[PDB]
Amino acid sequence: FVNQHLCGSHLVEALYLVCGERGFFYTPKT
Amino acid sequence: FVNQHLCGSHLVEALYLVCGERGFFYTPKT
Amino acid sequence: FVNQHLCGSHLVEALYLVCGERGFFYTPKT
Amino acid sequence: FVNQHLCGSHLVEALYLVCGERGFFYTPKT
Amino acid sequence: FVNQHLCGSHLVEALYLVCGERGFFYTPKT
Amino acid sequence: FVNQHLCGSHLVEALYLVCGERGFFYTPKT
Amino acid sequence: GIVEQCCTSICSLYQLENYCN
Amino acid sequence: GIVEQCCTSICSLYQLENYCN
Amino acid sequence: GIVEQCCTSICSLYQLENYCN
Amino acid sequence: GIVEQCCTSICSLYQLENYCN
Amino acid sequence: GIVEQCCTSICSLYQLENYCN
Amino acid sequence: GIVEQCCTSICSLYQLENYCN
Ligand SMILES: [Cl-]
Ligand SMILES: [Cl-]
Ligand SMILES: [Zn+2]
Ligand SMILES: [Zn+2]
Repeated sequence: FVNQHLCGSHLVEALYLVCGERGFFYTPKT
Repeated sequence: FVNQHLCGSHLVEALYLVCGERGFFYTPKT
Repeated sequence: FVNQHLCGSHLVEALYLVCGERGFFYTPKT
Repeated sequence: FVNQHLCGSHLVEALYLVCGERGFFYTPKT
Repeated sequence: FVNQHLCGSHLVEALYLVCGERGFFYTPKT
Repeated sequence: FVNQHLCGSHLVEALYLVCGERGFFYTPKT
Repeated sequence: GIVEQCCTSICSLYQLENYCN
Repeated sequence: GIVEQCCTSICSLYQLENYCN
Repeated sequence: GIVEQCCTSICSLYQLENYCN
Repeated sequence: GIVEQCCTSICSLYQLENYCN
Repeated sequence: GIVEQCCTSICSLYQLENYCN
Repeated sequence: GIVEQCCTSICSLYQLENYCN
């Protein structure tokens, strides 16, 4: 795999694809 | 606003929209 | 709900989720 | 170019692509 | 059709819609 | 990581993620 | 309308231009 | 859970706020 | 307008709601 | 091909790497 | 190339069509 | 954190994997 530059909703899409049925938590600063 | 079917990556995109800086958990197993 | 920073197609996605079956109109400047 | 099924948020994404600065209406009720 | 400003995954979405069943190749520099 | 169904524009979005600067081919006819 | 033409049935990008302003 | 409420069934944006932190 | 506001500044879902048909 | 492996069936991200250049 | 052109400048759908198989 | 890192710099899928439940 290659490194990623992900902003906004694109990060959330990547998390969705990486985690699948396990799901994930999305926790920005502030 | 409305009620609709939100599935897969579309569901997490909607959570991102609605939650934003609060962050969110996506936990399909429940 | 939280405030939004939406550019390009991301605005159109947000409109789609907000309006549902009512639909919407997308009208940029110029 | 091609003909394909475009539904939901994918349909409005396609309208954004095709129309751009012209803008567009998405009116599913008709 | 209108001209396009497409970065990142947005270019790949546009290629998908333009090419349909023919598919496409995505070939960035470097 | 996980195994899941990836279809349509979601499949090419995943290829973009996984391949990045390597680039990729999407060839549904095979 | 657009859903019938493009989702239920299939449509070209030129048909999609029918719904531009 | 969220999939049952929003994908299998239908949900409002307010219901989606239930899954914010 | 709304398209520029949401991108150059910020906008709310309540403001977006005004563009529904 | 890729549609059969990843859409019709299921695939891992490593399998998806099979279609990189 | 096309990936950079579309992002740093602009590109047309007709230019994109050249990258179909 | 990861949300800022991925946007202001770069991040790997392996780093993202740490945020799965
Ligand atoms: Cl973007
Ligand atoms: Cl879909
Ligand atoms: Zn984007
Ligand atoms: Zn989809």
